[PDB]
Amino acid sequence: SGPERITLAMTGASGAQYGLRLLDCLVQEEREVHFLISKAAQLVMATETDVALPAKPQAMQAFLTEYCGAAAGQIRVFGQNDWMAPPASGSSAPNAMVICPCSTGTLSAVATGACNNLIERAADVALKERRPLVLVPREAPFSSIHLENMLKLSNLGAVILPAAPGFYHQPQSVEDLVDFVVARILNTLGIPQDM
Amino acid sequence: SGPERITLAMTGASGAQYGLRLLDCLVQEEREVHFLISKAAQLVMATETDVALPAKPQAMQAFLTEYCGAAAGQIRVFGQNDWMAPPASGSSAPNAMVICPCSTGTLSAVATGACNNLIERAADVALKERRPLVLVPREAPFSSIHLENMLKLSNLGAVILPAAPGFYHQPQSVEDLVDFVVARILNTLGIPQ
Amino acid sequence: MSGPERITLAMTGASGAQYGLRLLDCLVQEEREVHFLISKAAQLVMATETDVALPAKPQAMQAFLTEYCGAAAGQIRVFGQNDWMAPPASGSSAPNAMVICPCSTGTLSAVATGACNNLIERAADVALKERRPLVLVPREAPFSSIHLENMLKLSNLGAVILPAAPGFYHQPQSVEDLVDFVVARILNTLGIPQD
Amino acid sequence: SGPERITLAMTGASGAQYGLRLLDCLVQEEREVHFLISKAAQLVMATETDVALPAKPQAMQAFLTEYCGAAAGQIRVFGQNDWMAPPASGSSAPNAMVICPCSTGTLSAVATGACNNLIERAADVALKERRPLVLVPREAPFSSIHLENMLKLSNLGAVILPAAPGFYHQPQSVEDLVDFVVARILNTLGIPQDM
Amino acid sequence: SGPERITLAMTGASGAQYGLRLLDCLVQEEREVHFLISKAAQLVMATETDVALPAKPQAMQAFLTEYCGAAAGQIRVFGQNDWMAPPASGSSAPNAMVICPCSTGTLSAVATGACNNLIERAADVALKERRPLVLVPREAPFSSIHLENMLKLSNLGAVILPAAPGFYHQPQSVEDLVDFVVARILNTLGIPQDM
Amino acid sequence: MSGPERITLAMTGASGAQYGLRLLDCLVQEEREVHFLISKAAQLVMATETDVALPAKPQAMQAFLTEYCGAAAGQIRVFGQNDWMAPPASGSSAPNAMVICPCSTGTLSAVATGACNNLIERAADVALKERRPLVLVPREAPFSSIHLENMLKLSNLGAVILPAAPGFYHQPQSVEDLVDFVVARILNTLGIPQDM
Amino acid sequence: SGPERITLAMTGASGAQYGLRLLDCLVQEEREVHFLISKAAQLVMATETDVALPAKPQAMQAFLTEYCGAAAGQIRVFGQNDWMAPPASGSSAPNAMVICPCSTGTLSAVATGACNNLIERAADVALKERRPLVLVPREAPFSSIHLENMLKLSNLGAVILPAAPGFYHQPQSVEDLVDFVVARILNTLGIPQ
Amino acid sequence: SGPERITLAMTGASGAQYGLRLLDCLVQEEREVHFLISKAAQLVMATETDVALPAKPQAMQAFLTEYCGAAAGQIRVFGQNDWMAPPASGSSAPNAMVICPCSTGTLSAVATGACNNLIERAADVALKERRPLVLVPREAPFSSIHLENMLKLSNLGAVILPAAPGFYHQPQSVEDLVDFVVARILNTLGIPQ
Ligand SMILES: CC(C)=CCC/C(C)=C/CN1c2cc(C)c(C)cc2N(C[C@H](O)[C@H](O)[C@H](O)COP(=O)(O)O)c2[nH]c(=O)[nH]c(=O)c21
Ligand SMILES: CC(C)=CCC/C(C)=C/CN1c2cc(C)c(C)cc2N(C[C@H](O)[C@H](O)[C@H](O)COP(=O)(O)O)c2[nH]c(=O)[nH]c(=O)c21
Ligand SMILES: CC(C)=CCC/C(C)=C\CN1c2cc(C)c(C)cc2N(C[C@H](O)[C@H](O)[C@H](O)COP(=O)(O)O)c2[nH]c(=O)[nH]c(=O)c21
Ligand SMILES: Cc1cc2nc3c(=O)[nH]c(=O)nc-3n(C[C@H](O)[C@H](O)[C@H](O)COP(=O)(O)O)c2cc1C
Ligand SMILES: Cc1cc2nc3c(=O)[nH]c(=O)nc-3n(C[C@H](O)[C@H](O)[C@H](O)COP(=O)(O)O)c2cc1C
Ligand SMILES: Cc1cc2nc3c(=O)[nH]c(=O)nc-3n(C[C@H](O)[C@H](O)[C@H](O)COP(=O)(O)O)c2cc1C
Ligand SMILES: Cc1cc2nc3c(=O)[nH]c(=O)nc-3n(C[C@H](O)[C@H](O)[C@H](O)COP(=O)(O)O)c2cc1C
Ligand SMILES: Cc1cc2nc3c(=O)[nH]c(=O)nc-3n(C[C@H](O)[C@H](O)[C@H](O)COP(=O)(O)O)c2cc1C
Ligand SMILES: CC(C)=CCC/C(C)=C/COP(=O)(O)O
Ligand SMILES: CC(C)=CCC/C(C)=C/COP(=O)(O)O
Ligand SMILES: CC(C)=CCC/C(C)=C/COP(=O)(O)O
Ligand SMILES: CC(C)=CCC/C(C)=C\COP(=O)(O)O
Ligand SMILES: CC(C)=CCC/C(C)=C\COP(=O)(O)O
Ligand code: NA
Ligand code: NA
Ligand code: NA
Ligand code: NA
Repeated sequence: SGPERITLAMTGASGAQYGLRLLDCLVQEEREVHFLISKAAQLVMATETDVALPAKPQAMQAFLTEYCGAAAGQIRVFGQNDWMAPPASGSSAPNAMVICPCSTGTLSAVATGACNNLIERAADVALKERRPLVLVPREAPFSSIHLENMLKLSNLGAVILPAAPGFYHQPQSVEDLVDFVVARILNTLGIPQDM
Repeated sequence: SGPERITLAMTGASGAQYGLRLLDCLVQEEREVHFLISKAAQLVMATETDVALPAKPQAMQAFLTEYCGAAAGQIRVFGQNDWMAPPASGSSAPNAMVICPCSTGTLSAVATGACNNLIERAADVALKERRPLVLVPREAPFSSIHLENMLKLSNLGAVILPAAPGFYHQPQSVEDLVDFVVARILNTLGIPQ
Repeated sequence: MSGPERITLAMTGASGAQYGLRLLDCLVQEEREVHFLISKAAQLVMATETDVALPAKPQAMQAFLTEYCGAAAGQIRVFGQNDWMAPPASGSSAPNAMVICPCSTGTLSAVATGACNNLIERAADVALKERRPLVLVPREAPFSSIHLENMLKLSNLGAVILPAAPGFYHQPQSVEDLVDFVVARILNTLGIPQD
Repeated sequence: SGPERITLAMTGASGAQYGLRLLDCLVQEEREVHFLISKAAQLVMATETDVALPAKPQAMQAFLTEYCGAAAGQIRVFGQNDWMAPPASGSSAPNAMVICPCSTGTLSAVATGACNNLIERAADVALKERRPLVLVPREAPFSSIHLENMLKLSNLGAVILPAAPGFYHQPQSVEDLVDFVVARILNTLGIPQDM
Repeated sequence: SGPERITLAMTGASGAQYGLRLLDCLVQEEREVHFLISKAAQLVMATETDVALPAKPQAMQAFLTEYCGAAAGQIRVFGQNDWMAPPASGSSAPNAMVICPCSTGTLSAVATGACNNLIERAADVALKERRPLVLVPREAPFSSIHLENMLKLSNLGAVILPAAPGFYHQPQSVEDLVDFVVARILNTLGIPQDM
Repeated sequence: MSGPERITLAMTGASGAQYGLRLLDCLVQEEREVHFLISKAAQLVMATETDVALPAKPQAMQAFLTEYCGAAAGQIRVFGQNDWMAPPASGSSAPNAMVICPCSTGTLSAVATGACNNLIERAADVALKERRPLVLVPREAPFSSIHLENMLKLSNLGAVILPAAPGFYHQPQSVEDLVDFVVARILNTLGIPQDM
Repeated sequence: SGPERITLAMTGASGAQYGLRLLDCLVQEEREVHFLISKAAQLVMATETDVALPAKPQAMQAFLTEYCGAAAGQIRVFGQNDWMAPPASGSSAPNAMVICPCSTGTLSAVATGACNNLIERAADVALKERRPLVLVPREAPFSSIHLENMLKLSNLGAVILPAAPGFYHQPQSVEDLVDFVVARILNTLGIPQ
Repeated sequence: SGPERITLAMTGASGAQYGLRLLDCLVQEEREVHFLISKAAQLVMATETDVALPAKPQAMQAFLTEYCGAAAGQIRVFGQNDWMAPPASGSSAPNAMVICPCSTGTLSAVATGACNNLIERAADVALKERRPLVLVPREAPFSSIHLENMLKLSNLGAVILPAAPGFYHQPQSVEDLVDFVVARILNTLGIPQ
């Protein structure tokens, strides 16, 4: 149930634990994850978390495999200019893509179709193939430029799922609020939530 | 610095801690608060927090005054159909209004101008007087209907400030994330801390 | 089983209560769980157009409809118009499909604007944000531009505008044949067999 | 009271009983009817009804006069390419036009101004002369293409009256539902109703 | 996997080899094909290929069955005015439709909802049923009218797949470029590309 | 002689490098001055799809392309992606026409929004503000609504959207026949003869 | 009177003298300036003026401090990828921003919200905080793409102040025409002369 | 090369030197110029320049002929209500038109089609005949009203060439900046320098 392969992209918005928690749940659900991360997102993760993420893909692939307890080849990391990567072509891309968190800059590039890196190209491919594309922005306030880009992508089928956790399950910690959004993302993708 | 009188409206979106914390900070900054709350918001607050507000405005005004340690007359509560309340007319309304949290239904009514209660009429008055109007929605995902209503109000001058706390100050508790959004609301209003 | 397991069926104050009752009956015989909602105006419509004595409060209404359709225990669930704890009010718990049959012009407007003033309008707002099937069955003549604009906007967002306009190419002999035509299209739109 | 000359066009939408019943009431109300019918509507009438309609206008005029009990010359039938017919020119056209039923193709042609036959040209003339134009579509569901065509024409003054009969007069027959829509059409035209 | 019944329409754009190759692949995948072809497309196939396609539907069905080695009844050909054909109604139409190649005229008619023939009506039905509709245009340059009609249909859920083959598999023949587009069509429909 | 004397030919990272190489060859045989631009992604596409070993640096690239097409001295001029002093970057010095072939969806987006992040996008922006012919040759399937919206906006402003969609009504026998079809349409759009 | 801290960004449009003259006037008005400059704007300044700025921010800060005679810490230069710089976040950014001159590319990125460097991110922050954002484009002719981006930013509150000096004070030198535009920028910001 | 006859209209925007310099270069390029000037532009020229322009057309034609050294009949001046003038009809109008400088009012009238004087009617004729129409506005800041009028006209084929001179040719005088804009107008029209 749900997509077997998911492209997980992390961009330079605040909330790196949303993406790390989502990656861990996708691994526990035994899904193949094509992991992409921007240069700004690597700076965010080093600023907000105690996760020492390696810079190059191969070292990053081995780190995240140990960090999540993933099986061999379950996590695949690709550089930001690796156009030969599966997510860059329609016939080879995973059946679903999540950008979590999604910076306002990546939200702008996906809305305009800039395709300046692998993350933006993979989102452009998901839209032209009409595959699930979930964007998780973190920004306050939302400008009209942010809202216009979100509305345009939402009108085209993309799911605008902001990092706005709810409080109606009486959260006790920061991780409870992170798990709220992550479960919302798995719910949108059609993947069970074994928290 | 900042508005002396603020209309604080709470509607039936999740995140009643945001509005309670914002009310407390406005009281600590010695601002006069015209407090409004919807029926659905009262149930949200009783569901998510330990605060069950008295229903009638006078008993609700005494509760919030004790809850926040406010001075006499600093917090003024008005019913949802009290059109004689200050926030309902342009000449008497407080010069700033915040809907925190702002449900998708209240976001709908403000965008269309429904004015079916005092909260929606007060937001309509704030727009026609071109006074600060801060909306704090809590919803995931945002549908195109939600985004269209936010974009229209954003284009008209309202500040769309979603309940999306940041993590770049390394929060350690739920209260740190609530304080993140409340601090952004006060900065939007021009109020210290 | 093919199609939605659980369906939110909302009846609003448009004429054509026979459409909603016949649809509820067919959904029960196809062994679907139905979360039944009804407005105050629709209760007055059913008392005016039909001889069905529908109880006013939910618990008595649930027992009446269970006996009316011959449903199993718990197959039909009735919720009040302000029951925000009902499953259809939240995305995580809502049924995976919703039908508003019949759909008044007032409910059509509220769903198009997102008013969320009752459980019916909030459930439709949830179905749109979760991108789940939302079928609207309006009954009105003529269609003003306000009606058509609200229908077009919801049609552009993925909702299915299925007006109560039965066809005659199966040579109907009774009013029930025309009622069954519209109900058959609703079940076909949802992906549910029709006998 | 009301227009004394009516252009009645039938196009290939289901519900030929609506058009035949409307023609019958217009004859009973002593109105002159300029009757037009498309090739697809002739196939619909033969499929849905037991009415054996002749193919070309002169025989069709004598049949409809006998079928409706009309006076001599009360009904005038014109071919689909008779550009010399009154409804094709502004000075000579009847000052009211009804397309009942109105197919999605005719609804599209009127909205775009195709003027490919006498029916579409007559509707184009009615719009440029600011004369009443009533369109009775029969389709379910309404696509966004259908709704935008209806919205554009309704914004221009045309009346979009879908074949959506009401049930608040407690109908007991198919003919009761047909008379509901016909009565609304006459009500829109300002013509009295008399069952 | 994928739809079992396909409506394959060929219109008067250049690239008849695309449609013939797609028909052959759909047959090899054991899919039932409802084949439609316009008069202009018949002239295109006679001009670009040496396939002698019979004009009448019954002889065309026997030819295409022998041309692709299809089973009995696997290919069903319907005339351009056969409104009784399955693709003309929502209840009976195949669950997916492809127009390959798609003329600028057919692209125009589908965008406006002209429904002047079976091909245009079947596409209009696919849109109101929200079933897959893949359009394969062949035109250069694309005018603003072409792009506006493509954008409107793409915004409604139709897949605009232009006959623009890629070269990144290093093609050696014209057939390699034809297979590139056909493979993209099958992948869009969710059908394997074993062949 | 008819048509523009100087043409800016830009190749971006869309599939179909044979289209641009064939167009450059035809413009050279028609004795046109070509200001050749190429993106880093297009250099990867050419190395992947063709057996053409294109040098990376501009001056070594200009010598290779001059010998590849048999051009005269100075007929082909190659400029780096950040060479803002290049003629195509300014309205007074830019060539009379510009062709982006092939045109990636990213370059199509940057021209539609006016990003001007490299010389190719800046040259296209200059061609639009001077109202000079701008031909875009996209290669993508399917076309998303984002692609179509960017194409419609540029087409509405005067740019020629010429997709890499070759026709079959001349009964082609090879891949190059289909490549020559698209190139001939580009030359017809520019007003240049096609005695290829 | 006027903002005490201003973000001054220079992008690769012609007219580097406008930004240098504006930076000088802001320094003489005792304002704190968060100076940002693009790679292309450095090439423009070296082409049109006698000023070739040191590339790194620290050496550029000392050069501009000596060039304008600024006090210690009055001018602060930040790199194009310094996301920790004050202008990149709403709570810490200066309350006014000027992009002078403003390239057609930066005008494009601010209109779409590209946020690809610190300059474009700072302008995006200024718009979401509803703070003064002044864009000074230099281009001729204006294409419809340029005008569409300017109209969108103008409709959102940004001030489109093109480098189009007037002649009604009868200028006698290039410096008089530069001072015309700089005077209008300061008047737009509420800063005297 | 380029149009043989050009309609040159001067309206009440600042920058009369642009129009006078453009008229001079069109004469040196042996072009026939149909010169039009608004009453507001006559006041701008008297304010910004030392050029004593006569008020009525025939004396204005003789002055401009001697000011530019034009041949006999090369410059033809027409009044603001001379509807029989060549530029007022499509069959008789010159092949190209330039409004330099272009006031915001004339920009508005051309965008709406007011045709209240010969200048506005001539621009309306140029658009309906699809002939080159160059507008040179001088205004700062550009309001959204100005930008919307410019965008509509540019979408219709008109060239919006603002009086924004560049500095990349290192100008040494006001005349160098004037010559920059004039050179771009001539290059837009297809006329050499
Ligand atoms: C003292 C501290 C820690 C201060 C932090 C101040 C800010 C800006 C906080 C919020 N925050 C943020 C935090 C941090 C640590 C960094 C490095 C960057 C951001 N940015 C800016 C983007 O990265 C920038 O726009 C890239 O250009 C995107 O590139 P890409 O799309 O990833 O390729 C951002 N963006 C967005 O949208 N929402 C956001 O909350 C933030
Ligand atoms: C086995 C059976 C009974 C099959 C019938 C299946 C269908 C499609 C039923 C509904 N139905 C219908 C019925 C019949 C009998 C025919 C011949 C045609 C239609 N069509 C198609 C149009 O005629 C077509 O689109 C012409 O091209 C319009 O031409 P024109 O405007 O009249 O000139 C239609 N259209 C529309 O809108 N609503 C509608 O309910 C129907
Ligand atoms: C413990 C459980 C199971 C709780 C259910 C949680 C649900 C259903 C959603 C979260 N949540 C929410 C929580 C609770 C407790 C209640 C009572 C209501 C809401 N609603 C619905 C609105 O109140 C409704 O739409 C009123 O009609 C608005 O009226 P008003 O504008 O205030 O006057 C809501 N709305 C919105 O936007 N974002 C939101 O997160 C929520
Ligand atoms: C007997 C009866 C028949 C009605 N018929 C219609 C109808 O056909 N269509 C419609 O839109 N409204 C109809 N209405 C009016 C609606 O009920 C009314 O607008 C109401 O406000 C709808 O509220 P709801 O959307 O909560 O049901 C009818 C009302 C009654 C009592
Ligand atoms: C040999 C031939 C090739 C054609 N090529 C194209 C083409 O590539 N694209 C296109 O849009 N039309 C092309 N046309 C024109 C269309 O056939 C024409 O517009 C026709 O009206 C389409 O009708 P249809 O949509 O019913 O097929 C071609 C026609 C012929 C005879
Ligand atoms: C071998 C290869 C083939 C590609 N095919 C296409 C294509 O057909 N269309 C497209 O838009 N992009 C294609 N891409 C992706 C683009 O190169 C990518 O979007 C890049 O960002 C474009 O940058 P540019 O516009 O500067 O060339 C391809 C890339 C590679 C390496
Ligand atoms: C000397 C020089 C002068 C330039 N003049 C202009 C100009 O007047 N207007 C403009 O929009 N771009 C001009 N450009 C081009 C821009 O620098 C180029 O588009 C660049 O990508 C802008 O990058 P930025 O927005 O990061 O500064 C000029 C470039 C150079 C090197
Ligand atoms: C000395 C002077 C300078 C002016 N400067 C400008 C200017 O720079 N831009 C502008 O749009 N209008 C300017 N105006 C105002 C216009 O002249 C005024 O709007 C007038 O109505 C324009 O009329 P016209 O379009 O018929 O010339 C100026 C006026 C005067 C007298
Ligand atoms: C004590 C009284 C009479 C109060 C008046 C109440 C209202 C809503 C006045 C309208 O105010 P406005 O004109 O819309 O701003
Ligand atoms: C011999 C005659 C009377 C021919 C008239 C036929 C038509 C359709 C004229 C156009 O009429 P209009 O000007 O568009 O209203
Ligand atoms: C020293 C040199 C060659 C400077 C030219 C640099 C540029 C790109 C000028 C822009 O020109 P434009 O006015 O925008 O058309
Ligand atoms: C041999 C390889 C790795 C080719 C990669 C192809 C790419 C990057 C895009 C084409 O894919 P699409 O046609 O746009 O879906
Ligand atoms: C007697 C004469 C020559 C009068 C001049 C004609 C005018 C002023 C406009 C007609 O011109 P147009 O038809 O609109 O292009
Ligand atoms: Na790019
Ligand atoms: Na409400
Ligand atoms: Na038709
Ligand atoms: Na840029």
